[PDB]
This record gives sequence, structure tokens and C-alpha cells, in this order.
Amino acid sequence: SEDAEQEAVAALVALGYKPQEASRMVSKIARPDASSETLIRDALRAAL
Amino acid sequence: TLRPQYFKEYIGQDKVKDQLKIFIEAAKLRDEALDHTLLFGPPGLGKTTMAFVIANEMGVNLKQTSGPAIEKAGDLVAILNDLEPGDILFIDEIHRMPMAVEEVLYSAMEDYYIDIMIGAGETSRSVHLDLPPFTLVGATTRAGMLSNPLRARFGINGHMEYYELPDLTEIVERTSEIFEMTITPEAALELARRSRGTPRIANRLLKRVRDYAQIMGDGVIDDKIADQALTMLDVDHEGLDYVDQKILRTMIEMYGGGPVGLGTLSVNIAEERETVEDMYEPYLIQKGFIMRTRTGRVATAKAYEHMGYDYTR
Amino acid sequence: TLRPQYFKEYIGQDKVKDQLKIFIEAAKLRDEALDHTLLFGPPGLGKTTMAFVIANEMGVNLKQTSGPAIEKAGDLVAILNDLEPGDILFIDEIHRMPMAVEEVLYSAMEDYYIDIMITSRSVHLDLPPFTLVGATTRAGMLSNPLRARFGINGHMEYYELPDLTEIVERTSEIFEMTITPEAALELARRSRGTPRIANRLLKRVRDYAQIMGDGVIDDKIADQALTMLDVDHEGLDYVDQKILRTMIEMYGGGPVGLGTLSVNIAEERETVEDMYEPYLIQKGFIMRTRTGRVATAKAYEHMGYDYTR
Amino acid sequence: TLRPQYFKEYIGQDKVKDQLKIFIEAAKLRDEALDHTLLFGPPGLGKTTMAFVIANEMGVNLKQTSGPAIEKAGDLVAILNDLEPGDILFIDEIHRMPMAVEEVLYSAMEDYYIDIMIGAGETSRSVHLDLPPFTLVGATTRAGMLSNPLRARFGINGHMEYYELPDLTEIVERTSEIFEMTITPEAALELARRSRGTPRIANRLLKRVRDYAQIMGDGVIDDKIADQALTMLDVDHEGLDYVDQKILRTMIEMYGGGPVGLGTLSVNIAEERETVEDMYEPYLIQKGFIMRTRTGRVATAKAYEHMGYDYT
Amino acid sequence: TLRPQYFKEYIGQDKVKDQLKIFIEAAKLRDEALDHTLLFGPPGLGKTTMAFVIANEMGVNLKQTSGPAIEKAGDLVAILNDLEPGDILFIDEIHRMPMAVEEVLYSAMEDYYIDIMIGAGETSRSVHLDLPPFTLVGATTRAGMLSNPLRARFGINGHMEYYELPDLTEIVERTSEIFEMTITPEAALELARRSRGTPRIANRLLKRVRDYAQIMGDGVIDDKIADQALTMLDVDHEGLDYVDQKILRTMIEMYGGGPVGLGTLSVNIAEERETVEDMYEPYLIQKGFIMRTRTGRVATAKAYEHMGYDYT
Amino acid sequence: TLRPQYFKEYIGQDKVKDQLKIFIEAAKLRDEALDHTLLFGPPGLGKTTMAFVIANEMGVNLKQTSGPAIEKAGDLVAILNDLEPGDILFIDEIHRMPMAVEEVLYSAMEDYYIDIMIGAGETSRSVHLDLPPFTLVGATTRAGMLSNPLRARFGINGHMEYYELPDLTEIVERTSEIFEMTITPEAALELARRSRGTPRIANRLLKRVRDYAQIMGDGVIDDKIADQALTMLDVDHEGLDYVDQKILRTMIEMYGGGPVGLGTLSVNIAEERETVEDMYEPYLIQKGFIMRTRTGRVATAKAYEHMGYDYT
Amino acid sequence: TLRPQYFKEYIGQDKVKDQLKIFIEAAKLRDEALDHTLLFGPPGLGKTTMAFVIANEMGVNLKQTSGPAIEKAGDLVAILNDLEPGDILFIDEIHRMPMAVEEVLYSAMEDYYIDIMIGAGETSRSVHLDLPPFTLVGATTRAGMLSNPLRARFGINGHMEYYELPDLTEIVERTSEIFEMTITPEAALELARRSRGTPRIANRLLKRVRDYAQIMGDGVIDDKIADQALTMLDVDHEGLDYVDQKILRTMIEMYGGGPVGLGTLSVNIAEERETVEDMYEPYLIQKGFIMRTRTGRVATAKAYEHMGYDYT
DNA sequence: CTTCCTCGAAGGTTC
DNA sequence: GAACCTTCGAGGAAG
Ligand SMILES: Nc1ncnc2c1ncn2[C@@H]1O[C@H](COP(=O)(O)OP(=O)(O)OP(O)(O)=S)[C@@H](O)[C@H]1O
Ligand SMILES: Nc1ncnc2c1ncn2[C@@H]1O[C@H](COP(=O)(O)OP(=O)(O)O)[C@@H](O)[C@H]1O
Ligand SMILES: Nc1ncnc2c1ncn2[C@@H]1O[C@H](COP(=O)(O)OP(=O)(O)O)[C@@H](O)[C@H]1O
Ligand SMILES: [Mg+2]
Ligand SMILES: [Mg+2]
Ligand SMILES: [Mg+2]
Ligand SMILES: [Mg+2]
Repeated sequence: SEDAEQEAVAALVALGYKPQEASRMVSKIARPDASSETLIRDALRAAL
Repeated sequence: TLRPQYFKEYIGQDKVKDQLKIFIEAAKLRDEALDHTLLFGPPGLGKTTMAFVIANEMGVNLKQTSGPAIEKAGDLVAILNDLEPGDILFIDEIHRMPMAVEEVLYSAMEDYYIDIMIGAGETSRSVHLDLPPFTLVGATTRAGMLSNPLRARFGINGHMEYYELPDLTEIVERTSEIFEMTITPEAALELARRSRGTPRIANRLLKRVRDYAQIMGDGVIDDKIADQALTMLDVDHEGLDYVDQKILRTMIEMYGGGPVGLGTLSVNIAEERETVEDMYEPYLIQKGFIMRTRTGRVATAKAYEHMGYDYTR
Repeated sequence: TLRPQYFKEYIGQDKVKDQLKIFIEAAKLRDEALDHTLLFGPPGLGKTTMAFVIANEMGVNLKQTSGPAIEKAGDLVAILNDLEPGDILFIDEIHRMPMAVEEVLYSAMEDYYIDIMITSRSVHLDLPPFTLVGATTRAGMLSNPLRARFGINGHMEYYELPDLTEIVERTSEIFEMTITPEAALELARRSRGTPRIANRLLKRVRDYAQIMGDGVIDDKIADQALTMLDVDHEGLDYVDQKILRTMIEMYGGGPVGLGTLSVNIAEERETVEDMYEPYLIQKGFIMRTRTGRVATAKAYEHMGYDYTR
Repeated sequence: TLRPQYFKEYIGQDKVKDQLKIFIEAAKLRDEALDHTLLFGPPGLGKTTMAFVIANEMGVNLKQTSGPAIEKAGDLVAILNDLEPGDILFIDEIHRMPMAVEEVLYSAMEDYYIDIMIGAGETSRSVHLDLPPFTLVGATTRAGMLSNPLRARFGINGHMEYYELPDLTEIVERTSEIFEMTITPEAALELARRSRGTPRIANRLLKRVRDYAQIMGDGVIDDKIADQALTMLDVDHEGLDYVDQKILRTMIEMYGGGPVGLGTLSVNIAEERETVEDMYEPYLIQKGFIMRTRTGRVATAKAYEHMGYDYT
Repeated sequence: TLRPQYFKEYIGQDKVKDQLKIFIEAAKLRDEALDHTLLFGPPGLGKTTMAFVIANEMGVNLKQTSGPAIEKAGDLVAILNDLEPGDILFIDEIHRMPMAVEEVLYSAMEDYYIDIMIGAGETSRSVHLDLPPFTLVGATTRAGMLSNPLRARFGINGHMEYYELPDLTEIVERTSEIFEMTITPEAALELARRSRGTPRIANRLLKRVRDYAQIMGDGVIDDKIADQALTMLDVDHEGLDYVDQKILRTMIEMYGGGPVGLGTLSVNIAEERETVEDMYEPYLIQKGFIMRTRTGRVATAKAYEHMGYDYT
Repeated sequence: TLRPQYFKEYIGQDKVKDQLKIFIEAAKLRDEALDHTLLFGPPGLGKTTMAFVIANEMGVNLKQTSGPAIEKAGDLVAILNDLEPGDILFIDEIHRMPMAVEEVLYSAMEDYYIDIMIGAGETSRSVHLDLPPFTLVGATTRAGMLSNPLRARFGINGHMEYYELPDLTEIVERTSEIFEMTITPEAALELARRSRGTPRIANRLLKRVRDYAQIMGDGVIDDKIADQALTMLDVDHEGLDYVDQKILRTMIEMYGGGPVGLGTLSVNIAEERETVEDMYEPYLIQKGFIMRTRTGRVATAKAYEHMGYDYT
Repeated sequence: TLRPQYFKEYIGQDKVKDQLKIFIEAAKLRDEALDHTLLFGPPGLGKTTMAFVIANEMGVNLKQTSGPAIEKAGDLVAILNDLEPGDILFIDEIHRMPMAVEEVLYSAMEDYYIDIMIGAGETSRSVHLDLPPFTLVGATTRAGMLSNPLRARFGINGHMEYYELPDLTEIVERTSEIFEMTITPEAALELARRSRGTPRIANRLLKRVRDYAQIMGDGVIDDKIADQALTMLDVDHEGLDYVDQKILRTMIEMYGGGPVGLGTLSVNIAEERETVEDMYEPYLIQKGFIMRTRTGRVATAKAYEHMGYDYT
């Protein structure tokens, strides 16, 4: 699942978010089992 | 409230108003959202109000924002996640959006899905995001500054236009009933003629006339009171302010119509260069009272016959 | 006090003062707030003074700030949160507010609410009824959507000789100086139609009377003081007299270019154009022409030369 | 000292000097600060020197700064708030202050208070900061560059004028006693008449004549040395420099006195157009040697008799 | 080295050298810093060279910088903190400095002090910087671009003049020795006559002739080699280019000497209107080949004999 | 998608299409990349579509960007570095990119290498990067605005032009079939006539006419319905749009038919001169509605009779 | 590659080659760099290639940049800091360089040093950078557009001209040998006739003709095939471009033959003024298609008979 | 984003 | 009608 965690962090950065804040934002998500799509989708939903 | 809520009450704009009704009904005769729509026109014609009415006639929620508030792609993609299927996204000042976001919006409008690429380039992988169907409605004061690729995505265009006297008069009649005052149709027409065709101005004049009519009268706006009110305010029957008359009078009497430079005119009336160029001169050009030339401003024959002076070529 | 406090004290400005009375009285009768007012015009005519009168006539407490001080949205949001129902907010030099601050001000005026983003967090505010008052010399510098939201526009104008004569007497009593009616008139002619200039001359004449006289202003002492200051009976300065004399005696009244004239009087070009010519053209002593500027018949009669067509 | 310190030592400027005396004396009788003063006029006539004299006659401390050193409102607010009752604030080259900073002085000069933003977030507040009585003095060469609302707030206006031969001769004699040199009253007048009416130029000529008198002479300035030194510098008895003479000569010998355009004349002297109009032509016109007309420059009768030609 | 190092080597400029010598000698007797000096005049006459000569004669180290290298007040303030007592500061191309920085020199030149803002920003104050005695040397081609208050502060003004044929011949001979070449005195005079009175042009021609003489010759610049090389470069014996010859010939053959207007002449020569007036016409007027008049320009007798046509 | 993928599917542009075929097939015989190609002409004629067809005929990957999207050299270097041997780069509105970007495109297009400086102060380096074979395809609406040194690098030119009724009728029919819409040969002829000779407009109108027939009809596009639908859309019988009608009407009523300048006209009606000059004036000229004169544009009699104004 | 590499390969420009041979050879006997060289003339004549040849003959590396690319001084300093002893720096379009940047080269070219401010804040200091010997090469279209102090520093000037028909014919024969192709002398001469005496145009047309002969012919170029290929392109039977046809048509029809100014003409054809002044006008004059007058350009009768009008 | 300044126009005189 | 000269006004690019 670490790959999906890294992918979601990198994808959020590819959206223009800062690497530090993007790591925190994705790290702030609880469920690790959810796919990278959900991880990025959840992070963006939480950032609203 | 002073905003109409349905096509029942949205006075004027019949050309654009008629088109939208047919397209909205055709969308209802199918399980489809409305096509992306773009509204053009000068400021204060009702662009914002028309977006709200569109949402009510569709019977769907409306999201409000402006281009400058969207500073990064995550904001737009995040806002898009807050949308339900069929929701309307209204973005004002769309010409002020940042370039980095514009290139991604294309996929959302046409594909309703987004892809993001990561990795150094030697090794790379994508992520695919699928979005609910939606209709984007953009409002702008300037169409030409919208890039051609963006322009191609908008499937409906609607020109707003200045309201004519038969329609602007009705807006005064309507607004007079939200207050507690009776207004004679002749008086309402005298206000409409001086409102430069903009609803926001007609409302502002009526408010001032109401104050006079309840302090210097019996609280009724009759034609006699309207003349006195329009005499304390110096608004000419063509809508010229006091200073607009002073500019034209000066050019005709002292310079024989010109050409005369902007700096020479400014010091004659005792005004600032910026104020004459941006507050008064723009409306005088639309009415055709003056023209701008390589050697300065010049008065036209339309100004001579209006001020009441003989003309000489 | 040097600033009038009520309309019964505010001399002149009959057009603007008459309109403001009607709208203020109507607002009281309806128990509503006053509409947004914009004051603009030339320097020293009463723009700041009028704003304080409006607050006293409404019977409210005035909140005061200035455009140069408000640098970012957080500043304005904090200021607006201190408003109570019916309060009046006055912003001086409103033309200096940054564009970012102006945008926030649009919705505050139309819908009385603020919804803006500013470790960042969202802020949402829904404001009570309030009146914004603005004063500026460069109204052309404001954004077009902002100007469209003001409801009352007050354009200031120059004063007449009977008005300024009364203003001088009012100020003379504050200094407890004794001045005769014809002495007050002789200062009005020279004050160029501006109250601040009328007070400035009185202050200088007082100093002369307290050192070269018995501390009393009369038609004789005034003549001596005005001769030392060297201000003509039409209000022309020593340099203004030198310009006209040069044009009439060296170029036959013109036409002459600005650069040629500036070098002949040993002055910087920008000083003549921006500091001296404006009053000469407005009073009708000089005219601008495609090939230069020329002295009019009024200049010949005033300076004492024989005019020839 | 080279700069005068009191009105007793300040030669000339009778109009401005006489006015300032009355206003200073009246202010002392009322025990209150002096009104705001603006000093302007041509270069080198004594604007800076007068600003110090005003402080000495008032008997108060003088705080000095300059427009170029003030770059933002934070700097000005720091200069203010450090003023005590009756202090005098002198700003040289005041026309260089940014326009965004000048608009802070509008309230300070009329009501002695300024607006300040303080605190952070919800705690931010705007409050009046109240200043004691003070007198602002400004000196500038470009008065037309100041904003119209700012010039309207200065209560006293001093416009400087050029000097005359009697006053310049006395200035030359005074300076000749700061240095340890003897100068004959005839030699002093010879330098004063060539100084174009400006004290700084008179001091410059004396310094150059001194170097000659102590290298090519016995260390004393007399009628004989002055004539030789002025011949080496090549300054005409009217103050016309070498290039100034060449201009007049060329107009008389090739164009018959004109009219001639500036472009035509510049090429004949090998000087570029921008130097002739800004360095040499201004003084020649002000003194009546040249006349400007729609047809071009023309030499006056005064120029013919000075160069020795016939006014045919 | 090509650049002279002392007044004994600096050929020409007799008027400028004589003045500087007297002022430098008097300064040493008093053991004081020299007054500020401004060097100006046409391009290539020796301004930058003379600035070093002044430093060598005064016996001090020279600090060097340029107008375009200084962009903000923080740059100039940093430079002035390095000056030691008696140091000379040389600013080349001084007309390029921005007006915001030029106005900072006003106090440094007259009173040797600067006003600076110091402190963290919460607490800050204005304080004087006090500079030791120093001499500023400036060189400029466009003296008219300097503000009036700046030019008034320079105590010594040096205006450079073009060189005469006798002096310019010595410069050619001296330079040949540095190149270790041998040149006949008759050839040195041929180059000097074509160098338009300018040392830089004389050096440029010599360098080209030298290269030619060693590739197709025996390594000696004789009178015959010089004519062949100068023909390759297409330099007339009066220093005219082929373009200049085309201008003069046209006026004689198609207009009989004129008068003719500049617009008509430009078309008949296929040359740009402004280029002709700014690049070629100035030298032809100064040499007396062409004369301007109210009706147009006319070719003089000198232009006829130079081209070999018959004057009438 | 509606856009064609091969030259067999690309209708019209016989001139451009015939030339490209020869150059594309000749390059295959030599097994090498195609020369750089520049496409120019009015918007909506098929410039973007053509680039995709060329890529498909070559069998190569296509990369896309735009003039405004590139801001600094580092941006372009990344794009170029990602190329693969044979890749095609398509840049839209190549006339709008910054001058500092064009610096690098010259070296790349001419010799396939770049030299990018890196480092500052004591650090300073340059990277010489070799690029693989590639083909640049440019597109613009304004040809005369393209930088002259850049325009010389393009080896193939394609001038696009308007489509005729036979081609447009085939396009209209094709597009309707993709939507599975039924249109008779009569109605399709009306839309082609009233669509300003441009495929983008023809497709844009067809979607709107469909909605009308689905409500005010039985889902069948009849000729009677097409006329009522087009009139409801405010499309003139000559296909002139809202902007077109406003231009001519403003000339006749406010200027008596002209002459009037492009700027003046574009200022009275709230329109950008770049839009009026690019999309509208070219069409109005080819169809004889507007004529060009030394004084400006003038309306012909045809415009007068169409708009319904009695000719003078 | 097509670019020649030695003077034996560089066809034409005999005058320039003859002079450069002497100076380059002389500079090799001594162990030093060549003097700064300036090349000017129409675009596409081969001056960039000349910079490569000089570097190959001297045996050093060639660095390349352009005028518009150097936006600020810090850019140029970085370039100068990266030159090896004897390197050649070629600056294209040097006339378009910013004025404040040009003023830095004055010291580098003449004395090989520059004075630069380095660091920031308290680290601001002046450093005297010493440069190794190098040779600058500049290229510009206009000679009369450089400043006098810059133009005076170049030691060698080179003027380039259009190639004659015998030279271009040999250039076509050479280029048609790098491509493995066969061309008959009639085609080579016929093709050169169209190429406006410019090798750049000749190479572009030759490549296109080769593609046609390989697909629509027998793989051999003959006069019959050359006419067909050129007729399929827009090249006229005497080399006129479509832009030239556009120009002549407008002069005859919209202005009545002239005279007309290029300012108003440029905006009517929608072309950048620099293109018509540099690329088109010179050829139309040098071939008798256009004639020049005091008021402007005028079309000759030869133009009327070519466009098909009646020279009434 | 603002100040500065230079490009293009046209009015007036003499020959 | 040809040639010089002065003055003004609106762009536009260099701080
Ligand atoms: N058709 C209409 N009928 C009645 N009132 C109208 C109509 N159109 C506009 N108004 C009035 O005009 C006011 C301003 O409308 P807006 O929607 O702000 O126009 P606008 O185009 O948004 O102007 P902007 O956005 O500030 S440029 C509304 O509050 C209405 O009272
Ligand atoms: N020859 C053609 N055949 C089929 N469709 C075309 C043709 N030309 C244009 N189109 C269609 O019209 C639109 C043209 O857009 P585009 O090619 O981007 O024009 P441009 O690139 O000139 O703006 C597309 O929807 C395209 O499918
Ligand atoms: N004398 C010549 N012999 C052979 N090829 C030449 C010659 N002159 C120019 N060329 C070729 O023609 C083109 C000229 O381009 P270039 O030298 O860059 O011209 P410019 O530098 O003026 O733009 C190049 O392809 C070059 O190889
Ligand atoms: Mg709105
Ligand atoms: Mg005020
Ligand atoms: Mg001073
Ligand atoms: Mg030098």
C-alpha cells in the first residue's frame, strides 16, 4: 500500500500542491487500503 | 428583493431569453444536461441574474464563484467533486482565470474525466478520475480575450443588449411597487429616457426622486413633481450630467469644434486628465457627440443641433 | 473651531448642501441608513469638512480610516467587523486602496456580507446596515464597477465673493482680531475662490499687524501688508505678472511656445505648466492655440498696455 | 565658517529675508511653532543655507533627512513619533518622496495625527497617533513636481532671486577672509562681475585664482594677477566662456546674424544639439545676447558691440 | 603600453594640460585633496586616458567603476564606505546613472556626508555617514544630460579639442615604435592627414597597414606600400569614403553646386534621409566642402578642386 | 470524433492537400523526417485537423502546446527533451510566444542542438544538448506578424482557404449521419449556404437546429424548419452574424457609408480590433460587402440593398 | 551538412575573402587574436557561415548568441566569463541590443576588463574582472543604426552583396551534389534565375524540386520538370513572390501608382515594416520594379505591364 | 504600472 | 513648389 501512498502524494503534487503540505494532506487520510484514486480523491475532497 | 426569479418576470432580452427556453426544454425531453453556455455583454445588464434563473428553470442547485478565486488546479478539481450530477457551475470573470488551469478545464468539459502524470519521465504512470456530468456557465465582459480552444468548447453564446424605452419603462413601474409609491406612466417614461439604458441607473434615479417627492410634496410622483426633481438633479433630458454639458459647450464656443488636445480641455474645465478620459468621455462617444482623431477630440454635427448652436464645416 | 459642525454654519455649496438636506431628512423619516455618498473635486473646497457634518446631522458616531493605511484584505475585514447598525465609515484618499481591497468592497456594499479566503482559513461575515462615505481628488482613478455602486454623487465648486467675505469674518472672530468690512473684501478678491487660501492670507496679515502696527486690521494696514506679500488686486503673483509682461513686450502677445517662454523667465518648464498656467487660463488671461499661446484683451487692460487687434 | 549662521551674516535676499524676520518675531510673541515653509528657486542661491539660519533664529534643534532616503511609509512613520514639541524637520530634495508617502503627510500637517494599522488577525485595529506641534521645512528645485494638495498646505513660500554686483562683491571679500589672503577691492569687483549672479560660482573663481596667485605669483591677489589668471581661464569680462564666444562669432560671420536654426548652428561648432540648448543657450538668452523667433535664432545689437562688429 | 602614463608623454591638449598642472602643484603644496573634475568632449579624444594620468601625478591609487554598473542607492553607499583619505574615485559614463542615485551625490560632494536609514525596521532612525576627503573624477560624452545641480558642483571643467596635423603625426610615430615597426616620416604624414584629427582612427589605420606590409612586402612601411594599402581600404587622401565621394559628385554633376534640398539629394544617392544628415554630412560641413543656406546646401570651391571639376 | 483521420477523409483544400501528399510520400522513400511546415489562415479552416492527419500518415506520435502556454526557455527545453526520433511537435499561435523563447527554437530547427546556460556568480555553466530528428508544425492566424528570421526556417508553406457549397454540403451530411440525424438534401443545402464558408460554424449550427426540430417538429429536418430555426438563431439569410450586422449598420447610420478606420469602428461597437480584423473583415471583403480605400473601408451598394437602406 | 568550412569552399564574396585572408594570415605569424570584425548586408547572404570559416581557419571554438537574447547585463557577464583564450563570440542582430547592455562592451572590447557589482545586501561589492583575449564578431542589417562609440571600436568592416548568376549556378551544382541527384545545366541555370541571388532560397527550392522529380518524374531534373515543379509552387517565372505580387497590386490599385509612404503601406498589407524595408524593398528597387521619389515609392511602367494593367 | 520622450503631423515664412 | 523651422498630440517602452 506504500506505493499507493507515494502515488497519491505525488499526484497531489502534480496538481500544484506543495510537497510538504501534500504529504501531510495525504498522510491525514485514515484508510490505507483504499486505492490511489480514492486517496487523491479523498485528499481533494477534504481540502474543500 | 430586486432580482427576478423566473422567465415569467425577467423583462427584456427576448432574443436570448427565447433561445434558452427552447434549448432547456430539449434538454428536459432527454436525460441530458444543458450545453455549456457563455454570456456576453457590457456591465450591469443582468448577466448574473440570468444565471440564477437558468438554474431555477432547470430545477438544480447552483454553485457560485469567480475566476480569480481559482488559483490552482486542485481548487477546480475539488470544487468539481462538490458537484452532484447535473449541477450548474457558474464562473464569473472567466477571462481572469490563470493559464495553468485553463488547459485542464477542457478535459472536464468535453471528457468529464481527468488524467494526471507523475514520475521523472523514464518511469511514469497515470491516475484516472471520472467526473459526474455537469453544465458550466461562464460570464464575461470581454469575449475576445478568451482563447480559441476554450471558445470552441462553449456550445451556446448569448449577447446581452441595452434595454429599450418600452422595456426599461416597465422596470420602473415594477420597482415603484416594491416601495410604497404610486407613479404615473408619463413620469416613469421621463425617468427611463434619462437612464442610459441601464437598469441599475433607473433604480438609482427613482430612489432620489422618491426622496424629493416625500419631502417637497404629498408623497406622490406626478409629472409636475418629476420635472422639479429632474431640475434639482442636473441630468439633461438626453442623460448628460452637468459636466457633460460644460465639456461640449467649451469645445464649441472656444475651439470651434476642435481638434483640441485632452490636456487643453482638462485645464479649461478644471478637471483631472484621468477623470475626463474615463468618467465622462466614454458615454459621449457612444452617443456620437464627439470623435477621437490623430490631432485631438472633435465635436460632431449631432452635438451642434443638440446644444442649439449653428453649424459650420 | 475652524471646521463648521452643522449645515447652519457651512457656508456656500448651495447645490450640494441643498441636495444632502433632502436625502438626510428622508432617511430619518424612514428610519433607514443613508445611501452611499461619494465626494470629489478640487483641493481645499470642503470635502473632508462635509463628511463630519453628515455624521452629526444623522446623529451617529463616525469611524475613520484612510486608503494608504489599508494594505491588505485582512486589514479591511478587521475594520468592518467593528461596525454597528447605523454606523458611518469614512475612507479618505479612497483612490489608493489596492485593487485586491476594492474587490472585497464590492459585495460588502451590495449584499452586506463578506465571503473570502485568507494556515489559511475561511471567513464568512454578514454585516449590519452601514453607510460608506468616500472622498477623493482623482475619482477617475476608481474602478468602474465601484463607482456604479455609490448612490449619491457630490461634486464641489468654487465660492463667490459674498461667501468668502463672510468666511473671513468668521475666522477673524476666532482669532479675536478686529477687521473692517472693506478689509475682509480686499482679501476675498485675492483668495482665488478657495477657503484655505483665504485663511492663509489672514494669518499672514495678522502677523504683520502685530509687529508693524497696533494689532488692528484696517483698510490702511491691509494695503501695506498686501504690498509686502506682493499680491495683485486680481490675485496674480509676482511671477504671474512677469509672464504676462514678457509675452506682451517681447512677442507682441504671441503666439509663443512653452519652452521659449520658460527659458526667458528662468523657470523650469514643468513649474510654469503645472504651477502657474492653470489659474491664468481659467480666469481668461491666456489662451492655448495650435501654434502656441497668446495673451487676451483682458490681459492688456489689466497690465496697462494699448491693445491692438 | 563658510556658511552664514544668522541673518546678520546672510547677504542679499531682501524680500525673503525681510518677510521671514516678521513671521519669526510674531511666532515668538505668541509662544508657538512656526508655520510650514517651502523654499524653492534656481540652483546655488542659498536655499539650504537659509534652512539652517531659520533654526538658529528660532533657537531649537534641527533634524535633517532627505527625500531619496525615505522609501516607504514605514520609514517616515519612524522619523515622526520621535519629534518633541517645537522640533523642526528639514527635508531636502522633497520632490523625490514617493507619491504614496506624500499622502501620509496630508493629515500630519493639518491636524497633527496619523493613521496606523496594528495587531494581527481579529486583533488588528486602526488608531490615531497624535504628534506634538512641529514645523516642516522643505527645499526643492522642482516645485512643479509636488502634488497640488501638498503645495496647498505650506503656509509660507520663499522664491529665491539672483544677486547683484554690490552684494556679490561683499561675498567675495568675506570669503577672502576665511582663507588667509589679501584681495584688493578692485580685484574683487572684477571676479564678481564675471560670476553670473551666483555665490557658488564666485567662490569657485576665487579658488582657481588663488591657485594661480600662489604658483605663478607672489601669493597676493592684485589687479595684475587677476587679469593674467582670468586670461588663462579664458572668461570674458561678461562671463562668456570660450564656447559661448564661438557661438556668437559664428552667427555673425557666416549667417549675417541669422535667423538660423539650432541644428545648423550646432554642426558648425562641432557640439551636439542637446548640450547647446541646455548648457550655453540659456544664459545667452537671459542676458539679451540672443533672441528666439519663429524663423530661428538672431543676434541682438548688444552682441554686435560686444564682439566688435558693425550693426549694418 | 599604448596609453600614456605621465604629462610628459601626453601629446597635445596644451590648454587642458597647462591648467591641470597648476592646480595639481598647488594642491600638493597645501597637502590637500584635489577638487572634483569633469572631463567632456567628442568621442575618442583621450578622456579615459587623462583620468589615469591625473592619478599617477597625484601619487594615489585609483578606484574605478562605471555609471551603468551602479543601479541602486545601496550600491553607491557601499562604494563610498571604502574610500580612504585622499582616494580618487573615477566614474566613467556618468551620464548613465539614474536620477534617484545622482541626487545622493549632492551632499557627498559638498559636505562629505550621507543620510541613511538604519535599524531593524520596528525601531529605526536616520544617521549621518561622514566620508573622508576624496576627489571624484567624471568623464562623459553628453554633458547636457547631467542635471544642473550636479554640474554646478564640479570645480574643474576640461573640454577636449581635436588634434592638429603636427601633433597627430607624433602619435603615429610613437605608436610605430611600440609595434616594433619602421616607418618613413613621409608615410606618417600621409596617415595623419587621413585620421580626421582623431587618435583612435590613426591607430586603427596604422594597425591595418602594418599587417598588410608584412604579408605582401618586406616588413617596412615605405611610401609606396602605404598607398597600396590605403587604396585597398578605400580611404581618400582627404579621408573621404566612397559614400562621401558619391554625395559630392552628385551635387556637382546633377545640380551645378545646388542649392538642393536634403530630401531630393537622398533619393538621388540611394541613401537614408536621416543617416546622411547624422553620419556623413557633419564632417563635410566642418571641413568646408558643403555649406548650408536658407535655400539649401551648396558645394564650395574646395569641393570642386578636390574632385577636379571646373569651378565657375 | 467528427474530425477525419486520413487524407481520404479530409474533404477540400485540394491545393494544400495535393502538395502535402507529394512531400509526405517522398520523405518515406528516403526514410527520413519531414521538413518543418507552417499553416496559416483564418480560424476554423482545419489547421489543427491537418496536423493530426500528417502525424497519422507518417505514423508518429503527436505532442501539442500553445504560444501563450510557454513562458521561459526551461519550459520549452523540457518539451523538446521529451521528443522521440520522428515525433512531431505542434505549436498553436506560434506568433504569440515570447522573444526569449524564440532564441532557442532557431538553434533547434537549424541544427538539432541547444546551449543552455546555468549557474550564477562564481557558478556559470552551459549544457550542449543534442536533439533527435523531429518535425515542427506551426500554425498562426497572422502571417505578417511572425518574426522574419523565424519565417525563414520553415521549408513548406500551406495557405488555407474557404470551402465551397459542394464540399460544405458533403460535410453537413457527414456530420448529421454521425449524430444519426436525418436530413434531406434540401435542408442541408440551406445550412451550407448560411454558414460563412467555414466547417466549424456549420457543425455549430447543426447541433442547434437539431434541438428545434425535436420540439417544433417531428425530429425530421425539413427545409421549412431549417429556415425558421436559422431565423430564430438570428442568422441572416446570407449567413451574416450579429457582429456582421452591427458593423454594416453602424457604418451606414453613423458615418454615411464611410470611409472609416478599423480602430474607430472597433471602438464604437464593443469589439476587439484583432477579432474584427481576423474573423470578419476578411470574409466581408471576399464577398464584396466591404471595399478598401486609401481613406478606409467603404460599404458598397450590395450592402445597402441587403440591409434595406436606400442608396444615396 | 551543406555549410562550407574553408575559404576554398566559400564561393563568391571575393572582396571580403581577399581582405580577410591577409588579416587572418598576418594574425597567425604573431601569436595573437584577430581584431573585432563587423559584417553587414541583406539577410541570408551567408555571414553566419563566414563566422564559422574564420573560426576554422584560426583554429578555435565558436560561441553563438543574439542581441535580443541579452535582456540584462547579468546575462552578458555570464557569457564573457565562459570564453577560452582566443575564442570567437558571434552576436547576431547586435543593433537590436538594449542600450544599457551595449555600454558594458565598451570596456571589454577596448581593454579586456569590466567593473561589476556582485552580491546582495551587505555583500554588495565592486570587483574588477579581467578577461582573456577574444575576438568579437557582430552581424547587422543596418550600418547607419549603431551608435558612434560602438561603431568606432570595430577594427574591420565587411559589406556583402547579392551573388551573380554564374556564382549561384555553381552553388546549386554543389548542393545538388551533396544530395545524390542528377541535374542538367539548363535546370541549374533556370533554377538560379528564380532564387533572387540568395543561396538560402536556392537550397529550399532545390529540395522541393527534388521531391517532385523523385515521385512525379524519372528521378532526374530537367528544364521541363523544373518549370512544372516551380509552377506548382507560387514562384513566378522571374522569381517574384506572392508577397511581391501583393505589394505591386496595392500600389497600382489602391493609391493610383503612388507616391506612397511605407508606413501606411505596411499596415494595408498587414506586414511588419522591417520585413518590407530589409527583405523586399531592396530587391524591387535593384531590379527596376519600384522607383523612389522625394514623397515616397512609385510603381514604374514595367510593373504595370507585368501585373496586366494599362499604363494610361 | 507610471513617467517620459520620440514619432508624425501641419502651420507659417521666404524665395 | 520647393525647402526650413517651430509647436503640438498621442503612443509605447524603459524604469
Ligand atoms: N431584466 C431585469 N429586470 C429587472 N431588474 C433587472 C434586470 N436586469 C438587471 N436588473 C437589476 O440590475 C441589478 C444588477 O444586476 P447584475 O446581475 O449585477 O448585472 P451585472 O451584469 O451582474 O453587473 P455586473 O456583474 O456588476 S458587471 C439587479 O440587482 C437588478 O435589480
Ligand atoms: N476538411 C474537413 N473535414 C472534416 N471536418 C473538418 C474539416 N475542416 C474542419 N473540420 C471540422 O471543423 C472543426 C475545425 O477545427 P480546427 O481543425 O481546430 O480548425 P482550426 O485549427 O483552423 O481552428 C473541427 O470540429 C473539425 O472536425
Ligand atoms: N558561398 C556559399 N556556398 C555554399 N553555401 C552557402 C554559401 N553561402 C550561404 N550558403 C548556405 O546557405 C545558407 C545560408 O545561411 P546563413 O549562412 O545562416 O545566412 P545568414 O547568416 O545571413 O542568415 C546555409 O544553408 C549555408 O550553408
Ligand atoms: Mg454582477
Ligand atoms: Mg481633506
Ligand atoms: Mg541644497
Ligand atoms: Mg573612454
